[PDB]
Amino acid sequence: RFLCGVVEGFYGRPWVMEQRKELFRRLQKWELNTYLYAPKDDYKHRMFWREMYSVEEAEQLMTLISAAREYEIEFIYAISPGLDITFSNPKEVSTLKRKLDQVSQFGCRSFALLFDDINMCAADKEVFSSFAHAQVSITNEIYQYLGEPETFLFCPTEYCGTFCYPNVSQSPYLRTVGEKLLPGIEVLWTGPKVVSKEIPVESIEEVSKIIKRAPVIWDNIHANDYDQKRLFLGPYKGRSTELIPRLKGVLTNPNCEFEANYVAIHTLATWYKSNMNGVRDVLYSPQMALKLALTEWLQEFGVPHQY
Amino acid sequence: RFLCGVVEGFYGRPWVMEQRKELFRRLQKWELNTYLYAPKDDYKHRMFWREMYSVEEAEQLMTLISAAREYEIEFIYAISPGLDITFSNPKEVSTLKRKLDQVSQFGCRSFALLFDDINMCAADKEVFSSFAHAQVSITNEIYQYLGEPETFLFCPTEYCGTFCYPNVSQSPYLRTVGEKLLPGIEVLWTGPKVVSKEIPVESIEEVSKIIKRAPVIWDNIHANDYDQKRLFLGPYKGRSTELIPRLKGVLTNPNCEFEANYVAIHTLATWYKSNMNGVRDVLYSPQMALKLALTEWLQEFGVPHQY
Amino acid sequence: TLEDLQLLADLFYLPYEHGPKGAQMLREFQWLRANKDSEKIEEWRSRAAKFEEMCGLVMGMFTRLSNCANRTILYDMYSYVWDIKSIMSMVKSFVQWWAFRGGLAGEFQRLLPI
Amino acid sequence: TLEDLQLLADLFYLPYEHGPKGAQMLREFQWLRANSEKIEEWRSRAAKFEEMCGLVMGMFTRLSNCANRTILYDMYSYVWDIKSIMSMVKSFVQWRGGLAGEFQRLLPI
Repeated sequence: RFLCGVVEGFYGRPWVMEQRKELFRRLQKWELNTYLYAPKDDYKHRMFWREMYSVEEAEQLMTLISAAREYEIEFIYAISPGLDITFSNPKEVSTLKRKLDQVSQFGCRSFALLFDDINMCAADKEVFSSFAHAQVSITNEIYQYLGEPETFLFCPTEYCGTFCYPNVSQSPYLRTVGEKLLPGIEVLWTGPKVVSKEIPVESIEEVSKIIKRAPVIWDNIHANDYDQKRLFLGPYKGRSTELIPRLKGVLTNPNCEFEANYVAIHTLATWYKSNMNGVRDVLYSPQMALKLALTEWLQEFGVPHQY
Repeated sequence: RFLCGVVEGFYGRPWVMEQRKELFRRLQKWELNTYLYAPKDDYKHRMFWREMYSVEEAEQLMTLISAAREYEIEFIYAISPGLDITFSNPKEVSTLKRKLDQVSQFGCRSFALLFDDINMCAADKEVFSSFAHAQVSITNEIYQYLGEPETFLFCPTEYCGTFCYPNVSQSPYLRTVGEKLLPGIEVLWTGPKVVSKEIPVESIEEVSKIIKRAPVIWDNIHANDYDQKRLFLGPYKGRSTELIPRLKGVLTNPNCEFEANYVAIHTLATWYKSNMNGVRDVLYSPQMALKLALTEWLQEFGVPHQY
Repeated sequence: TLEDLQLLADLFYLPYEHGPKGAQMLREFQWLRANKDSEKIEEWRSRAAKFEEMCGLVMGMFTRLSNCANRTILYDMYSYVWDIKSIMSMVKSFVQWWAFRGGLAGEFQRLLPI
Repeated sequence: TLEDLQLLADLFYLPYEHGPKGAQMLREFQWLRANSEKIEEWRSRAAKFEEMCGLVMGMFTRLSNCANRTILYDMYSYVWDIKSIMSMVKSFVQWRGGLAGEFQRLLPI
């Protein structure tokens, strides 16, 4: 029912396979259940999405998906074709079909299409009455091609309140997304702003009305890729436990530095467990969640681990 | 005996062992002879200089020195205690000996001490007459302790004209280095500025007179760690061939990205070879060396290599 | 090709110097920007269509480079190619015509002289 | 110790909020900055902040000697940047873009 876990979606150096396996172990341990593969600087995911994997790459992706399954974790493989795809080109759709087919042969079942941080090209202006339509048409063709996978995610260009033109409720793009996009495909949402201070319960009910469904949060609360001098070791804060019966999931995009995400993922698990069975803060305090996380963290520091 | 090669002495993600071995393959192939291990962001070189190596790290460092020796490449190991060493403290000096002892147990026979981007503490005020005396004293004690290695390098604080207080010829700091630093220890110089546009013959005559020796050039011409949007694929330029009979060596600190450094190393090899047998630009044309370096590089792009 | 690398090198040349081809394009764009009455409209669109031909060559070279057999060289420098590819789109297309940084350390630094 | 990670988490808290211990130091420092019988107060407050600046270095160095180098190596770069700044704050109390840039700079923005 609920997709709660981590999204490796930051700009910067992507985590190694050793760290990813370790993350799945922590996720299972803390009763979390999902992982979204979205590293912006892994060329095969974004910049060079058309590029197929090599024998070696295929082998580790196979080990990682195997590891993911072993720890009862949902591995969601994402691709960001948005920076240069020709939506109307049948070769571009065939490339996305071949690339996601190779990944399904690795053990992947759950996929995602991301269309964030991306003017239309003449050829697509003929064929498509808008961007929202072009993205939805390609997303729906892939979802059906992939045999309607249970877990399929869609990230809109307008993914936070601030990005909606003119506003959230009146946005023609979100209207189009909610209307024309298949009901079996999930929509990602990062709240009022990219890095939302708070995520009001009124804020997401307003979105659920235009996208005609409950969204999955892509939380950038612990994200630190936007500033070299900043690190976030604080607790999960600003998102009420009342939000859980109103969402299909929460996936936190945390700090680039893997080992600094202990509290980030710890407090989130405490938050998800404090109200996993609800009605469509009373149950959780970040102050108390922070103390519990640092207490568990502290012991780890004393355990010898060599670089 | 002239030291020509590459110094990996930049800020950023240090190179992997695989890349470092391939570098030795390239240096030998192009008739170059040296490699100075100085990654500024390798915690056990700068920041955590006191920290000894673990088995796995010792094993890796062993294989690398073995590989250098195998490709007729001199492996010079650098260490920067500058940011927080207490020069008067016998525990600090003992720590610098323990680590260089452990490093020589890995097959390393050549070493370096850098005191470059480093304000004296009370105890070094009592014990040391000046800053230049502090470094010189600890450097000479270590060199002698290490049984006077044939290749011992030292990087001064004033490593370029621009860093010299008041000037190059009248610097009390350099005066002390040239006078009190043992004649068998070499001094690194980057030229008139940190990234010198040109390195005039006259400028080196001036430095050599104060340091009482011909320096080893630490070249920052292809260094790109100061700007995220800059890359240097141009040729080794601005340093006359007339310089070779006036230096003990040339170590280029190139781009952070290993594969971009083909032209930087290729053109440096051509410049060295053009006047490898000195006297006291007619012999070298950056324009020509670039024509050859690209012709040779272009064949590498066609060779299949998976990431 | 060789002429492909010559151009590539000229765009990412030296710290105090751009390559010949790099300096050429820069000199021309500066000129196009700085330029019935007189027939010097003939030279502007001739020189502007020649530049939109040079923006098309440089970008054909970029796509070519991305299709190289050696993905190891490419994955190390393409991030730099990708940026100049974007900045030559808007250059051609032109001619055709956080926020409270540093965290606690930074906040403490604002209350310090230097 | 727990009180150390509680201090560590307070200085690298959340994007729009610094932790209590971090917020207190900044506030107390903004106070010392704005002041020159009543001298005894500033003097006692300058001496107590100086002790605060000295305890945080002590936690910083303690952390640097942790058994878990794997955790340490990921975040000590941040710790080293606030330690450099904690020191001169205390000492204060005691007291281009390339060819792409060349092109983008000539474009309307």
